[PDB]
Amino acid sequence: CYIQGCTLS
Repeated sequence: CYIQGCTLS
Protein backbone atom coordinates (compact mmCIF):
# COMPACT_ATOMS: atom_id res chain seq x y z
CA CYS A 1 0.00 0.00 0.00
CA TYR A 2 1.19 3.56 -0.43
CA ILE A 3 -0.30 4.60 2.82
CA GLN A 4 1.41 2.59 5.53
CA GLY A 5 -1.77 2.51 7.51
CA CYS A 6 -2.36 -0.61 5.50
CA THR A 7 -0.52 -3.86 6.00
CA LEU A 8 0.38 -6.46 3.40
CA SER A 9 -2.05 -9.22 4.09
